[PDB]
Amino acid sequence: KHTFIVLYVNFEHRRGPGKCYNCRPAVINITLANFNETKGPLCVDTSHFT
Amino acid sequence: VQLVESGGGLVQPGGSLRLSCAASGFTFSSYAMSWVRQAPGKGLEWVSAIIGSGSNTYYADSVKGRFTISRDNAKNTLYLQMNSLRAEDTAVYYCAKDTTPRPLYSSGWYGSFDYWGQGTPVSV
Amino acid sequence: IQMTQSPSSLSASVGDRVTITCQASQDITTYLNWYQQKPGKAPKLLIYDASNLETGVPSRFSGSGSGTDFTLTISSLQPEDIATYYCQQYDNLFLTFGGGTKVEIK
Ligand SMILES: *[C@@H]1O[C@H](CO)[C@@H](O[C@@H]2O[C@H](CO)[C@@H](O[C@@H]3O[C@H](CO)[C@@H](O)[C@H](O)[C@@H]3O)[C@H](O)[C@H]2NC(C)=O)[C@H](O)[C@H]1NC(C)=O
Ligand SMILES: *[C@@H]1O[C@H](CO)[C@@H](O)[C@H](O)[C@H]1NC(C)=O
Repeated sequence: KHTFIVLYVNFEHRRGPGKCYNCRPAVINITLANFNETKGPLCVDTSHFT
Repeated sequence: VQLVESGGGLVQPGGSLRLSCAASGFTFSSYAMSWVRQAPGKGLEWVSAIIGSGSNTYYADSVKGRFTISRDNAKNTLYLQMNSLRAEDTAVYYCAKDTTPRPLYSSGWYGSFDYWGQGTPVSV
Repeated sequence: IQMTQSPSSLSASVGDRVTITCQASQDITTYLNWYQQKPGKAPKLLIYDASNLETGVPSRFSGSGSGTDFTLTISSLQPEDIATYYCQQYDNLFLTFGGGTKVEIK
């Protein structure tokens, strides 16, 4: 069986009066597909994974 | 950062061509690259694109299912497989480089091309 | 997604403060960039993210916009500025170019 451990990263600058670019990003998207903290860690159980 | 193309010519509609574009002066596998053509008297229309690792390929609707995009990271070369060329494909083609470097293990966005080649026209 | 550039053609003289706009027909937020196209030559990048001046371009260019409208301004026209301009979005992988525009001498 094959399990896909996909990690998504996305971020953007805070939209506002300042069009700064070299600044650190303010909003952060980090997801781990079917990961859901209330349920617990996502552990791979199939023989093959990527 | 020099880009040079080849494979221009005239073929009867319905044939096939092997377009090419070589790159040098930067880490070839770190940047996504795309093919774009300009029809005589018209603007720029996007043909196809590929990620630095070559894992993902993209095509426009009018270009969909008709051609295949490929790249070879070992030789710093780009290839466009022309197949079943219709009359509307008569234009000049350009290979461009995306400005954002991405890790080889990552599939990411593109769009802000910064460097272009010389160009290679074709006729059908 | 499709974009319209207006006007398609205009003529101006040296020192004129030329202003040009293109519409995105969709919320693009900030994913727009402008290009330089001297006919008979391949294009070159002018401004990315609709507001950043590329390191290889003189400071006489500026741009701004958000949402669906976007603008490009030239502080003062110089004799080499006579060339085709182009806006293109990257808010979707199926990126598209604008309708095109040409500046002319006067
Ligand atoms: C943070 O980024 C994540 C990236 O995963 C965003 O999740 C994505 O949100 C969009 C909009 O809800 C989802 O698009 C649609 O999802 C349905 C799901 O069945 C699908 O049928 C549609 O075709 C379309 O794809 C997207 O799939 C979803 N991705 C995942 C992996 O969950 C999230 O919205 C972002 N949040 C913020 C506040 O920026
Ligand atoms: C997933 O996490 C949410 C919180 O984001 C929680 O409310 C929900 O119950 C969890 N899903 C399941 C199916 O238990």
